[PDB]
Amino acid sequence: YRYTGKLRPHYPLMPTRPVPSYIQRPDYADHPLGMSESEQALKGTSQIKLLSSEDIEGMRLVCRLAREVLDVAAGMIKPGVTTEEIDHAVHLACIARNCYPSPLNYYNFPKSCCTSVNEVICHGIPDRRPLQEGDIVNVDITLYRNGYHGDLNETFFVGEVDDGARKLVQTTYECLMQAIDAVKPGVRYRELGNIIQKHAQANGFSVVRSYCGHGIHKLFHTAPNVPHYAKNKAVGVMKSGHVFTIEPMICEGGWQDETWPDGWTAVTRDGKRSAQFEHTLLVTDTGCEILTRRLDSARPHFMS
Ligand SMILES: CCCC(CCC)[C@H](N)P(=O)(O)O
Ligand SMILES: [Co+2]
Ligand SMILES: [Co+2]
Repeated sequence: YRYTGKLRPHYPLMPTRPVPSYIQRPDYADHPLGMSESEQALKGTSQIKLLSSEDIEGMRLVCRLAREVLDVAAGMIKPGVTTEEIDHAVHLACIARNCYPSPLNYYNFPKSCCTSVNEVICHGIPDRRPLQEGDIVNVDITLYRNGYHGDLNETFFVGEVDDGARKLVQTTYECLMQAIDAVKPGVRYRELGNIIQKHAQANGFSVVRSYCGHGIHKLFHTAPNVPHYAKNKAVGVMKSGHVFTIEPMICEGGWQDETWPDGWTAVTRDGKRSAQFEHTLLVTDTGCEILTRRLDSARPHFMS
């Protein structure tokens, strides 16, 4: 395998971290290939759940806890810390909140969160590499509590980064907030990609195509599929009570992606950097509630 960039995996990994049995587990947790029967049963559906009041409550809760966990990870980012060390802390932080780390054994993913450095677009596996000055690192958290998943990510700066890293991460965050700001009943899920690409392109960046935002609630990934690029053919119209993510991945170079032989780690084919931000959103009568919002600050961690 020819690596697209300078990054390499740093194995071996620490043995699988156990989750105490008193933590409620999603269905895939103990499937041998980490497949989710509830997802399998609904695969290919276009129908979007309308959440009940109790659902909304469970989504608010798990998304607030997920935010707390991301905030733990953010506080650890600095040169020298390994992504594996972040994942350990995250795993403990989930358990400490009576939650299961959704990524863990999701389709056999080996860790409890995704850590994506520089040219990793998404789904990077926490490993023994210490973060280096000038890196950008995204940590993507999902927790599972009482039958509900809550999903968010942020890109972070490791020490001083260069002007291109600043611009990439700022622009990515802007893309996200501009898409969120359009969300309300009656808007077509496909329009979000128009808004994202218009902003990325204005700033000299491309938009990943192979990964999309998604519905989330009792299932980790379900309807709707939400592409982040212009003129896509997503199906569906936003309605009050819909819950989904928007998670644009934006790149310095070209948009094309490939996967490492680990089956997960998605990288730019050109080996240039990519950044991402993600929130879980609930469509309300008037607009949208950002379930995974930071509560103790108006801003993401990279600004502050
Ligand atoms: C280990 C998996 C975790 C992953 C989804 C996997 C398909 C992310 N939270 P995503 O939905 O890409 O934001
Ligand atoms: Co995520
Ligand atoms: Co997601």
